[PDB]
Amino acid sequence: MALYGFAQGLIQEAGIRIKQLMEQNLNDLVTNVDKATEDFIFDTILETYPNHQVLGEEGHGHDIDTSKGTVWVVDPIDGTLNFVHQQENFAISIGIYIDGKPYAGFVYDVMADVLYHAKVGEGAYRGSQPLKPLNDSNLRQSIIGINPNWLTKPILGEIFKEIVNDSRSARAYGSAALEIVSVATGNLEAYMTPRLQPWDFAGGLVILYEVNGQASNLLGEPLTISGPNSILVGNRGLHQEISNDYLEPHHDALIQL
Amino acid sequence: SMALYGFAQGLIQEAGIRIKQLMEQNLTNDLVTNVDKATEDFIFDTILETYPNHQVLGEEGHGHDIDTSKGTVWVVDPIDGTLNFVHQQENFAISIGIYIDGKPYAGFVYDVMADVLYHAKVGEGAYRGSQPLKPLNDSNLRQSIIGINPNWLTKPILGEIFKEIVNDSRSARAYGSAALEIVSVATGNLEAYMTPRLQPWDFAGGLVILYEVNGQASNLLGEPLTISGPNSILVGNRGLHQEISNDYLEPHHDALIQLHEQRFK
Amino acid sequence: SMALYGFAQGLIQEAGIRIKQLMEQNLNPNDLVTNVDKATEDFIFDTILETYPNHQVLGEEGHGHDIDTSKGTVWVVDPIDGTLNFVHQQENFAISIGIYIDGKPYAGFVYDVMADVLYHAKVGEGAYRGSQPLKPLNDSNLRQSIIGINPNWLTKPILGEIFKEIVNDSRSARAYGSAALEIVSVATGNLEAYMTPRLQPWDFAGGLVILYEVNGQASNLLGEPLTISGPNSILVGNRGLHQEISNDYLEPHHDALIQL
Amino acid sequence: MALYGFAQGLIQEAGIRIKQLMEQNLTPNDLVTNVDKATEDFIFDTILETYPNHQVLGEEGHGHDIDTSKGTVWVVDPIDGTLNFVHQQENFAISIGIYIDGKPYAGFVYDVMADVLYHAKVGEGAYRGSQPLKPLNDSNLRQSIIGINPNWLTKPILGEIFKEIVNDSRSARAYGSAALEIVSVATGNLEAYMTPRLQPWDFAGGLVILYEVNGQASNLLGEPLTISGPNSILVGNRGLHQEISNDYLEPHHDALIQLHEQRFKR
Repeated sequence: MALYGFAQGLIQEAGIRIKQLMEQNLNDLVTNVDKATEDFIFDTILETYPNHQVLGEEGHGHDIDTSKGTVWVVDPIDGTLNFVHQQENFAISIGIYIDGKPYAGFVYDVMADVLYHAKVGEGAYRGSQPLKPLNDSNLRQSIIGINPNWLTKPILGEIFKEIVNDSRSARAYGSAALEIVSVATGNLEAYMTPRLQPWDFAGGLVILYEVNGQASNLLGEPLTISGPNSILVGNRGLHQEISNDYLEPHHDALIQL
Repeated sequence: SMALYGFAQGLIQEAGIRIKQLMEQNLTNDLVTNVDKATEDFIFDTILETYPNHQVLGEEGHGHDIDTSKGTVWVVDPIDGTLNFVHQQENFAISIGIYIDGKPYAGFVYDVMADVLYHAKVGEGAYRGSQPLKPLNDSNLRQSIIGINPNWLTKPILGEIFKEIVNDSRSARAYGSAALEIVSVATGNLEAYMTPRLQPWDFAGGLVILYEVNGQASNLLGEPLTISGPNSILVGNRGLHQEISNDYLEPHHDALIQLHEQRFK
Repeated sequence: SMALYGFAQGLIQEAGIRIKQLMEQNLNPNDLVTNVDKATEDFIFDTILETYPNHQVLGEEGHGHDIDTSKGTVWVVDPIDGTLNFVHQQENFAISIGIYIDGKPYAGFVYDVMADVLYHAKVGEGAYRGSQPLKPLNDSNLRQSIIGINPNWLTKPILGEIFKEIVNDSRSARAYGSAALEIVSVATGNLEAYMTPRLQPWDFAGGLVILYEVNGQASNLLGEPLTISGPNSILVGNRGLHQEISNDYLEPHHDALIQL
Repeated sequence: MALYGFAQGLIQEAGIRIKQLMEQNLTPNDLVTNVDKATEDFIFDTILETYPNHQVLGEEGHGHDIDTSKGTVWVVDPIDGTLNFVHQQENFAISIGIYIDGKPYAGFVYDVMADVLYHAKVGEGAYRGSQPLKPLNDSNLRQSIIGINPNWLTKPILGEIFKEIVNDSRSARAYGSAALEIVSVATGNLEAYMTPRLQPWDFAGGLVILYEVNGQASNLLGEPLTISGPNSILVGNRGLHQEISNDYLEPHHDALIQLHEQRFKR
């Protein structure tokens, strides 16, 4: 219980620190702020909990057997390009796991000052408001998040062609944690990418699970924090439609990758 | 001088509250149809009253066959981004452009849920609320972020042209309200935005805002946008605009013209 | 029907941008405010008159001092309510506009120029802070109420004694230097009441409509209705404490008060 | 400068916790009460956890009995403006002043709902967010706007003294957060501010800021304000501070001494 309180406090403080850094005005910046903020999160975690492991975008973590003890998986800036170009629409993602099992997840939209957070088996929240469980949708009646940049790619362009076609429309926001959360809130019916690192899904994942969401990789396998993977989330009915209807006919090509 | 601009400004704002009343009421997707219709009727009726001499070109079936070149013309989309409205209950905008004698005069795009109004008058600056907007600077495609629905890279002939540009861009986004995507360029939030098909009521408001920040608009053939009919759209900071149109679009002028004639009539 | 309401809303926002434009271009503090005030009224007045040449304008700066205010559409405007604030703080001042049709309230607007916040309502249609509806007021006891009243009124012959009780008794007091915003403070629930012995139509006309929409109550200090006929005293609050201040704090000074 | 940033970060984090607690309640003088306790406890615990040899003097009872001239002392008010918090849900401020060996060092007051942080380190100027504040110019009382709660004008003897100066001034305002009001003097929004009673937690932050833009502060008897006790307050730009003190207050020295003793002895 104190763990959760400590982490929320941390992520908020991480927030203040990023906004402080964005002056500055009084591309090198993004990577500095990324390094500075991860050092801060990693340093604060060890200062109260030196038995915990931090798996970080900035090169903290390191073969960490992610199955043992308490593990923080953090991206102080999920949405690097948004940050450089829009100065907004990025998030700190933190997911906390214990004994290889998810415990809490936070994704915090720094500039909008919205924190999405969830504890396992206790519901998902936008600030103080509960998120409602997702309902099944039909793909044709569904909005999917997917970056236009993935359709340009050699193979893969072909494998996503159908799913973009039948879906109702498509969006792309450029921060994987927030898109994952967007599904949790029902603002997208599905989101997918061929490659994501665990620090960009660990937070989002736990939140989605609380609203009855559904996570896999493009081949239907479970997602774990042991490595990068492809992404297909969520909403039972429609995850089931995308995978195996549009996806298992490309089972072969996916596996080269 | 400012009377009409002032009037449009307050009208769109009121239209915003009413849309939110209608959403708030619903609990007490036929909803989107009804709210679209109710919003346009409100907007239409209110113009009719102060300005019986104007014409309304509307998304919802007002002004179907009118001559946009004659007199003053409000070109309105009560809900630009219907899909976002149904699914996300946000990220949609009332869009209004006003033209006189065929030429741009004033634009408004109102992000209803943010309560944020972007607006401009020709020659007079663009605005976010009452904050002036600030002119754009050139960006290179290679260091640019561009709005373009994924769907379009899926189409015959068009899809291939679009992915040279996507390939080459720094990355791509898509938000689902043309009018907001245009403002995003107006804003520096996006460096360019493209689509092969948009209606006048969807670029008319945003276009005036974009031009006031020294931005640039054209169809995919590089021809000026007018309200006389639907079109393709390229908007961006100047050149970047030049770059897309000139290295990526122009070498397919003939194919794109074919596409343009196959689409419009 | 919202046509005129819309026109007013846009106009007040536009008048606001012009105010800030005049302020930013100082590339004398009393001269600035006097210029801005004139130019600003002129600007509202011109714009009303070219869509509505039959409407009348009652302005702080001297438009319509000759008029019957109870005939047709009458706009009652103060381009800078809070002039001292404008000079001394460059903020906390409002454009106030109230519209009347045939002597009855129609729409009110107060626009806090520097905060970019516009309070507005049309009779029967609710009050709003931007796009946000204001909640209806609840009654409060005076002992638990914060009231707005300038300290200056306490220093004055006859006046000091008549307000003494009301300030001793209420929970605490505030003063902001703009009657139109203070009336809006009562409508938003930031103050429970506000009072002043003297004020012009252009300063309460906007606020009054906003406040009437949240079910507040306005009179002069003698409990008489408030018109745009001319200057009057003001007491505004939620119903209950307006009833409390009027009845057992203000009526015992009925005599007196009546000057003038 | 590490202690300065630490304090800057902490005060802001404190604001997040207050807003968070406010937001929850939308799902009760008891609100202000719990929030006051919670925020001070957060502030206090965070200070001691990094600097255990420091001391905290606090509105909520931390450090009752403290030699404020010894070592590093934080003087904090989590909600300056409890009435405004209860009634307006805004116009309140966290106030932190930091002193080392009884000398001022740093002052923070943070308008939580406006997200505007007023700060100053000693000898480094005052700031509203990241904009520097200009030194104050002298003004006459006649061309001045002073801050003063209407309630003081009705107090036996004090009323008559204050009436003289309100009457004479251009006009009066009253905002109901002394910390914010002191800062209003620092930004030139009010030429002057006065009140017969304040606690150190409410002026300690303000004073540093005021001091950086050249204002001066004293109590109603012209004595200097320290953090060792509550006091009455007069702050303003130099000129009219001298004018109000020497012309309107001073001729009632004896009356004011009596009031001061009645209120603050022993």
